[PDB]
Amino acid sequence: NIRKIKVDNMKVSVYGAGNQNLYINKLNLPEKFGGEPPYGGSRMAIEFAEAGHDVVLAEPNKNIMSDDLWKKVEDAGVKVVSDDVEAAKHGEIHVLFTPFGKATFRIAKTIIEHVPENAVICNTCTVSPVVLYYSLEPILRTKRKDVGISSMHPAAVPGTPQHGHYVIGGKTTDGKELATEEQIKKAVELAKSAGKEAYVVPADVSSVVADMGSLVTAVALSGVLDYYTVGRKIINAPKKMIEQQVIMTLQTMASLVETSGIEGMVKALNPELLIRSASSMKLLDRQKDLDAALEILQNLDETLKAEVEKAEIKPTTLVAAQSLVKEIKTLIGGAAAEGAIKRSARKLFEHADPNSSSVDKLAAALEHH
Amino acid sequence: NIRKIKVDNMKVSVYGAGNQNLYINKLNLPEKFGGEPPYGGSRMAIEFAEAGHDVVLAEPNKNIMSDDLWKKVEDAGVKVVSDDVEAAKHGEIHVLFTPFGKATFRIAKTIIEHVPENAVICNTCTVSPVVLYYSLEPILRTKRKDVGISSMHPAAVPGTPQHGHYVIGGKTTDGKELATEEQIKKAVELAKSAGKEAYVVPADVSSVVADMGSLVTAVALSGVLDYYTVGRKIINAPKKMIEQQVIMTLQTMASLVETSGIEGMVKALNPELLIRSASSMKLLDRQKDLDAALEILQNLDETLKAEVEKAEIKPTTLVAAQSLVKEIKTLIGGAAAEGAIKRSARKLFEHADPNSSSVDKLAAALEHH
Ligand SMILES: [Cl-]
Ligand SMILES: [Cl-]
Ligand SMILES: [Mg+2]
Ligand SMILES: [Mg+2]
Ligand code: NA
Ligand code: NA
Repeated sequence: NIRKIKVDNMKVSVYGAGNQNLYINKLNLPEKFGGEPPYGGSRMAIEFAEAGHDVVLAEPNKNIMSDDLWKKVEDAGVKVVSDDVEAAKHGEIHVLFTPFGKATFRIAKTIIEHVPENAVICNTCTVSPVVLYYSLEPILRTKRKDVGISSMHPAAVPGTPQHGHYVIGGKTTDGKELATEEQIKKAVELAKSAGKEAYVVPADVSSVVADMGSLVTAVALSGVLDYYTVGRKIINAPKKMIEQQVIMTLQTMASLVETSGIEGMVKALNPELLIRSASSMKLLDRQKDLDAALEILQNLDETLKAEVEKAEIKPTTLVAAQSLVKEIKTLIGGAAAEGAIKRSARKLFEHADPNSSSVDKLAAALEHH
Repeated sequence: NIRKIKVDNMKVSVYGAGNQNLYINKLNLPEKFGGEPPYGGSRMAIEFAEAGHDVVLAEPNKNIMSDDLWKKVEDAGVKVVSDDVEAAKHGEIHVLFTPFGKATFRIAKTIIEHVPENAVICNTCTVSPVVLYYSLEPILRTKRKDVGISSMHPAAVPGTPQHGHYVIGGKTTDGKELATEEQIKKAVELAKSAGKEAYVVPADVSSVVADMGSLVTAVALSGVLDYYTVGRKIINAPKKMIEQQVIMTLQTMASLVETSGIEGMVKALNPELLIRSASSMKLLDRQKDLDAALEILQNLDETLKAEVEKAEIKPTTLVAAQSLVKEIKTLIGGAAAEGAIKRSARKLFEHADPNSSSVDKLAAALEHH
């Protein structure tokens, strides 16, 4: 353990101290969840320095944290810098605890130019590893073939008792390696050296189980498993029938949200009807997920009916996504198909809109002359 | 009400008496849910005859119900026949309480040839209205432009107290009319005349809220609404961010099931990790859906780990379906795009495999000579 850490002790660079006002004031984590500030990136840095690593924390904004919190960071042995280039030249592992949007991609492009050989660039919850890879792909493929992309996603707020793990993005479900095994193993080593359980998951799936949306994934998964058990044990429906129903429902809901938002999706799937319909699926003594859902739909039903009749169901073409991917790959086949897929994959995983806001364009024009 | 029924009293044809052994013995509905046999199609026929309509029930298999149950049907005033053609020539509304697979499409093709002018053909849970329309489309477009497609989906087992409603398929989310307003209004009239609440929903969505999969839809919907409320009230995340997370999660889960089944999907989305990750989303005093899900995942976790390591994550290309539909419509655009979409829509909604089983081909070859 300690003897092993000495052999594998490495240089680590964390980018982004974490928005402490968000953690302490808006979320009130010390009272709601536990622990003590700082939280986030600066906390990950403290934990890695506490584990014996040479940690550099790159934060350009000194006012994001009070001076007392900064001392906690400095007292841990973390070297704070304001220049990303200084931190890029340092680590062999770079954790992006950076803001949603342009900032994460801008910093990733700045560091890939100065990272040491075989370094790995790790995302957190503000970006998907797939989208991070797509943005650095031209450099990764030609200039830096040695650089790897993975995750060091806390899937929790570092500094809270809930943070006892890390999600590390591995080979994708489409069989694509964004990083070498050695680089992924080094990410696992870093995680475990800070007393955190290391979870290596397909990179494309990491966001789905690590981000705030994991709430929807957990709930929906329990519904799928409840239905799967009822379907096979009580209904004795064939597995392919149960699978067809699961895909049909989950895919319809995603696509309605995609075109018409949550409100429009609720307008298409009537909660009142769903309560009545799903009630004939109460076939077991304990279906706590179904009972909880029906009461939630029932309680929210009166309030929902108001805004949903204001909502609009925008044109939706409900299709089975993988089946449609397979068809374009045979109808079109090649590079044209690759582009249409990469763009649809990016639309699914992009956390922030890549295009500049109307104000940004107007502000730039105001300062033009 | 009664005076109104006399003006709108109409001829009704129900196809399929309902598998009584399933309802009474395998499901034991009299004791588990309530009511008295018969259930299903023959019950829908009784209720429609009880409402004053001239009902014909077409059932080729007399042994599907005991003689006492048949008397209940005959005593209601329902004319039982064994020839579908005799019932097709009768009603102006045809309800398909037929078996999963080939049988439903075969009967629908037999009746469209003899249905009276302006008749409407209604599906139940064994077929999707979209797939039913696709199978009769060449005849509907050329010979019978007057015929309409809709649903008379009980979204419950007729004969149980839970059956107090009907889902009637209306214009699709893609803005397509499978039936005229008058035909849909007649379906609503038939439903309401039997004391049932009429729910008109987009035809493509009807299965998602009416079928056994409504269990998954209800649960997942409560998870989405829980996350939506937490996201906006506690996290104060923008709506587009909440929407992105909802789509990303629901679409990933559907696609994993599509390529790798439930087991493979559970192998990709680690339940143990999800429990830990989703626990940092317990931001409100009451989140009964999340708490129920975490205990279900926790209880099922030990059992799942056994078969999931046996499971395989088959190649999956995660993309946002609607975004990918929009791209093929501009890259390809025309008829080629229509075909690829109609086929992907059919794969999503088809309840049974359209292709003949290996045994069927082998049996046919055995009786060839
Ligand atoms: Cl230098
Ligand atoms: Cl005749
Ligand atoms: Mg919305
Ligand atoms: Mg399976
Ligand atoms: Na930079
Ligand atoms: Na027939």
